Amino acid sequence: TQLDEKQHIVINNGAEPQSFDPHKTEGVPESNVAYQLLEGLVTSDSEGKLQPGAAESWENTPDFKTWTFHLRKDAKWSNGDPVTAHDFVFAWRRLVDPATAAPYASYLSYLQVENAQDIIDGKKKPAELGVEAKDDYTFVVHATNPVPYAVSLTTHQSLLPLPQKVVEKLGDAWVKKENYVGNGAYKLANHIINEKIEFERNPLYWNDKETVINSATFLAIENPSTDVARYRAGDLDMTSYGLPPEQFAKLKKELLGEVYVTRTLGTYSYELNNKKAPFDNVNIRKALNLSLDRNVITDKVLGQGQTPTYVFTPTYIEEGHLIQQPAYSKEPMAQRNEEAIKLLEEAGYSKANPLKFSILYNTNENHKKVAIAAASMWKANTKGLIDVKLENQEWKTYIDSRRAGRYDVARAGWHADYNQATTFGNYFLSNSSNNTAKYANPEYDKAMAESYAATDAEGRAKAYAKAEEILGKDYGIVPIFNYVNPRLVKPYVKGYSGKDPQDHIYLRNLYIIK
Repeated sequence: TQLDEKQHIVINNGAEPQSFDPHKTEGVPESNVAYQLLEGLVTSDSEGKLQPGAAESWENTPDFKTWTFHLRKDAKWSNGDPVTAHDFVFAWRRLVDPATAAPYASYLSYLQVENAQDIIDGKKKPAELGVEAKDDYTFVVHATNPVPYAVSLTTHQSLLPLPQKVVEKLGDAWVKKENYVGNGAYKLANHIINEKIEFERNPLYWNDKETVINSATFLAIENPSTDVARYRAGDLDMTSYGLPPEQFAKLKKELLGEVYVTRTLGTYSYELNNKKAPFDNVNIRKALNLSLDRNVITDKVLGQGQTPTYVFTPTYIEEGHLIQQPAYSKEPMAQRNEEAIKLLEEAGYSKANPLKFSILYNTNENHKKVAIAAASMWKANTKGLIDVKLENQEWKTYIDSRRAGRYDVARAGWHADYNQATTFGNYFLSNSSNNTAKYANPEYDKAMAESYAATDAEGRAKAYAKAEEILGKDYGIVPIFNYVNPRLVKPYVKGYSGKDPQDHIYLRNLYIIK
């Protein structure tokens, strides 16, 4: 109706990102940046519905095994280089190349691309990956099993293209702000570590004509109450997706029309280090699960719409409907707690010699609050048999610690990469690059492997239900809740729906009104 003349926006991105290289990262802060600077084959509107990206058209064979993408013949990188199918081949090869050490190396195995797993395992060379430039503007993906959800998988940050000629010339130094070249709607204007990232329009973006926001700042505010205070002072326009539980009822009523709450495809858990004593003991992992009351966390600590869960996959995801919550979750807490105490005593713990460990979490007052509640319930519910310390680390360090296995128990959130159960299922494959729990059950792997041959939704859904049952019986992690994403958004910011199940923010989807 009435567009503002300025079109500037300030968004809390919540943390300093590990990297602006989409092959070196696996987190939300990092994808939020990468999604402004780069664009894959296909992208999303404000509600997460798929629309053309670098590919203007695409099709599949009826067996869902061959996917052909038609790239834009005149599209250019921000430096004027042509965007071609060779950039996609280059990037996707780099993702699976063991030498890249990519956290999301396994993603192309999830897409069942021919030879992706063998390349990840070092059995074949990256050039053997089953993707090709049939010509400069025709990118073809060959899958070994049917992947009817292939198009949605292509929207992930790990499958963004890279400027081959730049990256080959400059190596990993391509990522420096002076050198960064991309094909998204924006480019880096400035980066001050722990303070701000500044974006400006990429005028060579194929769809720059439809981009409205001229400039934006991403802040790196870790604590939700700091986020909210800055918002109230008018110094930022959209919070990150955490709000203080103590302010929440007040904010809803006082700032009516500004509090969004997106129901998202996400699970909050404590991940147990399955290879580090004593979490290699299933009996101890079971005790931890029995004695944690999820309702305390969702109803009393947070209370924002988060729902209790005892499984990893959100059961409301596409093809997740057959997954069952485990039986113990229907037992009284008193029965659960007695079982837990017996398991811990059987494992040699006492009030005098309690089970001692640290909860690792990324600095964030909401995570601290949940960790305090967890440590408090574990101690009290086991009559002193568990004694928990808290360890906060900066986001980057926290991610590094989880990946290096330098942890006992770690706060962990997984948000869907695509709206289908396997984005969760695939995480716990023994060979998954995403599996920082070091969970490994050949029967789990077989259940998921059998899913990928299935030709029907019911057949897939049944296999996923079996996988969750195996992971559940192994007590591999401690699932706690399914996310909502509470955010404050100024009334002058439009294009944020509150209905995107992955709650992406593309600057090119926003606009400021007067």
